[PDB]
Amino acid sequence: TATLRPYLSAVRATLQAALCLENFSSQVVERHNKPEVEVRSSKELLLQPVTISRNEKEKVLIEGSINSVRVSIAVKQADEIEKILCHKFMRFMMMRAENFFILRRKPVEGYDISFLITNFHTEQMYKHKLVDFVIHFMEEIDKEISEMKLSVNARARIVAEEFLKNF
Amino acid sequence: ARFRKVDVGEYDENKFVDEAGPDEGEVDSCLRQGNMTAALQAALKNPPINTKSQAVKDRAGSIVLKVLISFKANDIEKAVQSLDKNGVDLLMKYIYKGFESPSDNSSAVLLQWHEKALAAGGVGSIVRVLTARKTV
Amino acid sequence: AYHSFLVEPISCHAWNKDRTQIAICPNNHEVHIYEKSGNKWVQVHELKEHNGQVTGIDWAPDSNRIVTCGTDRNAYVWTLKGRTWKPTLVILRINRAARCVRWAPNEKKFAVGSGSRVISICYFEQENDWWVCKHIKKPIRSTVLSLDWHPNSVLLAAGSCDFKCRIFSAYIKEVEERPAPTPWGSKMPFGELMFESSSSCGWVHGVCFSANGSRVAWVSHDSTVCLADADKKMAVATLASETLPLLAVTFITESSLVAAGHDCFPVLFTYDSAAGKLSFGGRLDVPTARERFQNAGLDSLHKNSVSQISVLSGGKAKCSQFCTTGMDGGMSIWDVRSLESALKDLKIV
Amino acid sequence: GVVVDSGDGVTHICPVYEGFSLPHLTRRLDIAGRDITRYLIKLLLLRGYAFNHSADFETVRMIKEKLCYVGYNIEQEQKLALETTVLVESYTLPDGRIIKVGGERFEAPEALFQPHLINVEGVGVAELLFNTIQAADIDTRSEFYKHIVLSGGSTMYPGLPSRLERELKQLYLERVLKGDVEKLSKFKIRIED
Amino acid sequence: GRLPACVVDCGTGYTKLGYAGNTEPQFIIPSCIAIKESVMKGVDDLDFFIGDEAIEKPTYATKWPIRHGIVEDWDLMERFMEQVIFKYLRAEPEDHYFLLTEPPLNTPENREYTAEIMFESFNVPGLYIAVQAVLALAASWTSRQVGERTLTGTVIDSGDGVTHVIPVAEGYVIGSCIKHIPIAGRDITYFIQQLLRDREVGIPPEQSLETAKAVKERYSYVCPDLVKEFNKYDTDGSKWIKQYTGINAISKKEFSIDVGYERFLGPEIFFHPEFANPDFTQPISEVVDEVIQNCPIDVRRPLYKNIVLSGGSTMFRDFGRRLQRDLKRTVDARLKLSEELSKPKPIDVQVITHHMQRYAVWFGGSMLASTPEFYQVCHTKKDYEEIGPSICRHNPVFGVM
Amino acid sequence: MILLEVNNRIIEETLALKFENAAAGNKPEAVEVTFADFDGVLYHISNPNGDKTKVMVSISLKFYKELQAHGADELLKRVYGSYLVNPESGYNVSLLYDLENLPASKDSIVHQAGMLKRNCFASVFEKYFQFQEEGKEGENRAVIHYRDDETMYVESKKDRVTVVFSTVFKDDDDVVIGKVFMQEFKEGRRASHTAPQVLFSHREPPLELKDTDAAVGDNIGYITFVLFPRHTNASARDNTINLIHTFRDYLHYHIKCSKAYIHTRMRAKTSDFLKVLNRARP
Amino acid sequence: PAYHSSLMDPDTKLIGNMALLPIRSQFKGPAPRETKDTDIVDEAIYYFKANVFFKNYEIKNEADRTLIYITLYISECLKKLQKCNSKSQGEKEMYTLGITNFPIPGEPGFPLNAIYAKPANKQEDEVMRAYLQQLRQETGLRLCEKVFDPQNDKPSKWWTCFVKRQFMNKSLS
Ligand SMILES: Cc1[nH]c2ccccc2c1CCNC(=O)c1ccccc1F
Repeated sequence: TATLRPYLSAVRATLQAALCLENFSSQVVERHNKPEVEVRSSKELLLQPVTISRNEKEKVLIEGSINSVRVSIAVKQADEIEKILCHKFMRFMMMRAENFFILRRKPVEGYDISFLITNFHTEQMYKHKLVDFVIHFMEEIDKEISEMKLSVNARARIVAEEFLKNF
Repeated sequence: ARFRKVDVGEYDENKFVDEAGPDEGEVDSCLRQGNMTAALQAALKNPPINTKSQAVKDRAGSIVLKVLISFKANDIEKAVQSLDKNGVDLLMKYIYKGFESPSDNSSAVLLQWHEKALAAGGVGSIVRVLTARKTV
Repeated sequence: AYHSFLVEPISCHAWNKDRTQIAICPNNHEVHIYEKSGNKWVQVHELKEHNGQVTGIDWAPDSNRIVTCGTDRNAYVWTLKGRTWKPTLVILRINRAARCVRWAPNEKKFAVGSGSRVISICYFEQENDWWVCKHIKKPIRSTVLSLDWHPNSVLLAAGSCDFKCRIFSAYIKEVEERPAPTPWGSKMPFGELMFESSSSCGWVHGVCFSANGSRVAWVSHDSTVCLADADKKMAVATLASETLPLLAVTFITESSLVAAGHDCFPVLFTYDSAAGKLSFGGRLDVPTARERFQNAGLDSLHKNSVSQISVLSGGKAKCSQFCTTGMDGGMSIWDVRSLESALKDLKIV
Repeated sequence: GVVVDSGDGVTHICPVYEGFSLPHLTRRLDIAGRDITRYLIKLLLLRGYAFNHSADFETVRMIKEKLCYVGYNIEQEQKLALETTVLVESYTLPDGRIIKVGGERFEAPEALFQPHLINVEGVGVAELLFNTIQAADIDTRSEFYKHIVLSGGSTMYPGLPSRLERELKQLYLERVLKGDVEKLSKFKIRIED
Repeated sequence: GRLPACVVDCGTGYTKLGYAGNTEPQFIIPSCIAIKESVMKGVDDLDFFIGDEAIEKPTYATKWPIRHGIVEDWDLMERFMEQVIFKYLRAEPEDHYFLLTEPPLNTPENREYTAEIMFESFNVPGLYIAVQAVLALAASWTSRQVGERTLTGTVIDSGDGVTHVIPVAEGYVIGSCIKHIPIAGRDITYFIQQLLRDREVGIPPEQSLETAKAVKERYSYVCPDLVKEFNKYDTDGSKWIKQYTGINAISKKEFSIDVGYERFLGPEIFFHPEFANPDFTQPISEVVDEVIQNCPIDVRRPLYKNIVLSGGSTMFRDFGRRLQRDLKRTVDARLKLSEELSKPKPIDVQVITHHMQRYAVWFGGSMLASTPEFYQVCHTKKDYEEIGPSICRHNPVFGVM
Repeated sequence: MILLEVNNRIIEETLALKFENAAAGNKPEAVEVTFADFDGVLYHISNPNGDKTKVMVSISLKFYKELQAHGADELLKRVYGSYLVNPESGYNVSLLYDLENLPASKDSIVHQAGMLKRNCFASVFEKYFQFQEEGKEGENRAVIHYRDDETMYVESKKDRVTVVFSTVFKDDDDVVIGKVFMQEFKEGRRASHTAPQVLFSHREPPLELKDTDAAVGDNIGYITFVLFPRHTNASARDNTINLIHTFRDYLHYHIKCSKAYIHTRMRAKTSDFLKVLNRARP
Repeated sequence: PAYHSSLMDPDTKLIGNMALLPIRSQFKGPAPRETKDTDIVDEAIYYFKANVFFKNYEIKNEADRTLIYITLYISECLKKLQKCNSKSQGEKEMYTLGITNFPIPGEPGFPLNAIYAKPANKQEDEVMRAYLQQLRQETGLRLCEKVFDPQNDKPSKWWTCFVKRQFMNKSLS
């Protein structure tokens, strides 16, 4: 994995730069407060979207704004069983978005999972722990997808033998 | 039901509105003679900052990317350290430009540039990649 | 010297004349006033009137009046009647949240920057017994994030989300008289644009006029600090930082600046008048008989973004103590002379 | 100018020309506070919460006052509710049980602009206000438009003023300019409060 | 379709399963699952048992996934449905619409969790989650006392843990007004177990509950008046004092005991909780009155005319009778004081009893899932995939109109 | 439970209860039950003509005529004999138990009643096993549409008997989990060298069927079992039929338990992420 | 609710706040003479088995205090009666019990001092003391024709079981 540490470093530094947020009232609608990267009603409040890619398939998209940051991840999916496990695990978490609270209910078109960190989050939580968590998450969903692949294969071998051994 | 379809904000007279490349041959010249650092500093010259065509900018990126890949891992720290702060910040911008075009494991060595470019410019240079209105 | 008033962010703060009381907005609709007693802080007042989050507070020293502005588009001038602060409404005539407010040095006017892309200059009219305001609109195009008055109480510096730092004339001939000449210009009619920065990127979070008012500084989201010298044809010295953006800045001498932001600690900047160059003076927050004895994963006093800085004593000409409040609900008091001992390598000016 | 009043009882668009009211040109809207509270109760049932229209009316009203608002761009508001959790808020009931309210915060008030939602005929307050001023003294219109004032409890919804202005413009642009977005910046609308 | 829908009612103590159309559950098993607990690999997750088979497996631990009518362990609950479907019902889940039940006040999120399991684990083609109280009302339509269908009524559900008085209006439970009573089947057993200890000698200590539960289920009932009852048992003890005989667990010997007073004393603690609970004293008749008075004035009478019973603890002979008499005394008294302090219209109080009370919920579900309308109000797998699991937050009530 | 049970529990628990009460001498209660089994099977247990002293058990299969064309009627009669009466309208096979005339060992007829579905399939297998054991080759293969869109082919060859299943995976992702299991079956000999050879073909039927109107599709999967004399002979026969007729439902059963186990993994991991996320709070 | 007395007559006199109810008895005391076929001691013995289970009892009038006292006492008689082998020994121990001086309103040891008015003077003290003794005596002798079944030397277990239960959670002991 000569390419994993370098990749996670670039991604971490970008997130450190992007998570510099502040509370911001709406210039467009009176008494409304909204994440600018989502509504995008004021171009001057949106930062430049940047991408960090490890290879053609794995990458992270970071879209900043004055009071919010959208983070999208393209997860490593080597084969079919990995594609469906990832897609199931990602949906699993998104369905529990209200408890995750920094999770988007749907990913940005083209990615597997997206976070939506706001100034309210950076006010209540150490932004460096949030950066830590996004890196930890990227490493852990890959380990879990691998453990899941092993589990399914292992149980299938036993299921096939129990049936076959009974003839 | 028809009239709520048009975005009237688009004509809000209170909105916000913001205010030709490196020498292709000069770069090749340096690259062909194996003078990498020279090729880098030459490619980081007169960037298509104020140009309107998305083609001119992509052309400039291609040249910069072509130089970055041509490098040898151990010869990255040296070249980066021969740039003035404004150079590093432009480099950083190009490094993030390349990430949008992975291929032949180009991203692998680009992550090496990003590492060194960061060690020289700090997170500040990445910040200046995000805040830019006129980009590469 | 750190103290924690709460865990949520301190939206903004303001000290009274004696620096014996501090008003703060504990990330809500109120303003709490704390007073020191021995070495503890006690809450003496609670100003409830705003219908929205309080975004700015300023305390006129001589007249002892507090002015607040909020996301509810209002502004209030608070007057102390005996033992209780009484508010007075000020129609700002804006339809978006107010973001910042500052009393002019002459305590005759106060300015409110807002999301309406305008600056509301307010003054009182005795004949009708209430406050009125005029608008400095052009050429502001986005939300006004920061304000700071020139010592003559006429020139006004402003930083907005359209990436510009500007100096205007907030001359109200009905409460003050013709302003003396300034190196920024001779003609200062109301709303006159005296100066405009050239940068095309970077929200301007903070702006500050020097003690004599001939120099103006500001920090942008692009991790840079700038200083425009009026006595040099408004030339601009810029210094691109290698770290995170700064959100607040102040002068501590005519050639010294102290700033803080998303890195969570105060840093020093020095201006070389001759070379017209800004230089990094170093981080100011580094980890007797009682001292020798006595002596989250952050090595800084504040544990989250520092959003405001203010001089406590010694003014902007020769500051001896300054204050910082932040998104971590803390308030720090820094002593300039101590910081000089602990760091021999430290300059200043 | 024009006074748009909406309370717990009903909504009225009362025009007033240099002096007094003009019963002619003064229309009513069959939607108000009580109706919005009722719709919120229906929306909260479709969310899995057991609210009774008569037993918990006062409890849902208090939820409406503290959490509801008027969306500016509905299409954009539904995206926030559908793709994110920024609109979700917790609310404790008198017995201590906690519920979570999201999209329904702007969905209920929307009835004011789209009557069919609560199944009532007519057009939205915005469209009603437009019509009123149009079929009136062509030499007082511009005066009326830049002098609209909201009053009543059912008009304090965050963002309401912005929403009205956005629609009045959308109605103008076409129903009096045939889609010509050229002369649009010279249209002055300023709603007080 | 040619195939009937599956009806599964998971309660805290027992789970009732079967096919729609039938009058009674095809199975009634304890809501427990036994597993090995001493990281999981291979197929350790499939190595388990449920119901009676789980209660005493030598090398397995027994877990109860449901507490207070709510799922507290989704991992276990999901495995439990694996056997409910493939071992007992033997239904290919993809070919059957399912009807599940939930206690009132189950969070909307729990319904999404249920839907995730049914649609994504078992791929069911359609799902409906009904609230138990409402099915209980539907069940009462089988009674002769009712000639008009209606889903407005007060449900008195008493199982073995706690008793619930649930007001319901037009198919929707009035949650803000629900009240719970700390007197259930188990309490009736403990009290009876206490009465025996003070009188009958010879009952094997280790067989204390056994005997008490037996007496409760075989000889208990509700009486109209305690003194006139004690009086009977003394005037002609021959007719009222029954006998019971059990066998000593460790000696297979045979012991007999007289079963007297507890026959009517046990069930009595519903109407006089103070007899057994030092912390609760409200008679069940007063709780119902309170709950109904806490509801909208305009729905109070309909509630009084349609109080429905549900659960085993309501099966005692004359339970309804005693409840209705007591409720009519409290309500009529109130109207007396009023008229005097001055003439209200008499309020009709009616407790409904029917044959399907024991498993009223399952029966209501079974009958409703047998109708054509059940197939329209169900959420299909196609709507689950397009719109999402949030569509299971609400289930259109049906059956009346 | 790894292997699926063959006997239907509703039938057994219903007959056992009625038989126990009949023997106790209790007045017979009425019975009326409708239930199902895997693959479109509908059962009905009732009292013919209201006579509560008689209990009937009927089974309905949409494809019965196909099993019948392969000796199903004869086999069921040998097995049930006098209990097998004329089929109740709507069903294909009916068993009648007289509560007033039960054998001495009732726990033996109850067992066979629980296997009604299994016995209906038995004949087709026995008929082709028999062919194999008699060298009769070239005999037309049996085609049993056990589900609206699933078919089972049986054919006897000189030294081997092959059973082919054409199965559908409605859920697109179930095809992928299925492939994982099918791959393990195709390598089963590496664990049981004497067991049947299993083949798997995704989207297309084995070439011998490429000419019939066999189904082709992204969600179709063909599984082939090759049974050898040691499996088809008179000694193993019953056990072998008990396994092979449950295979289809065994495979789909395990794919679904596989997904349920993945869920417990996701619950544990998602739960752990949330604990870490919350430690980012002061 | 619990079982309350109905012997409170407008002519019924009082001793403290306890109703001085007439009883049919030979024993001495200030208890009036009852002519009717039922007196407070009967009413208390009849209702006993029921009332004894109640924890709360609403005092509707002074007769209920008298009724409550007999109830608590009947419980005291069962402790003793529980341990004896004859309707004879019971009567002899039931006599001794009745003579023993138990606590009275106002004195510590007497539960319910908040519900029973104490003797306002020495005359009331002796009169009340004697009335309570008379009630105890009559209740005691009247309780043996019940507790024992024709099989003498046998206290019916259907009366011996209530020995562990205390009306309103109080006891004269
Ligand atoms: C349960 C409850 N308590 C109330 C107090 C005041 C007004 C309404 C209510 C309700 C009914 C609405 N709540 C629910 O349906 C609910 C269900 C599950 C979990 C929490 C809930 F609040």
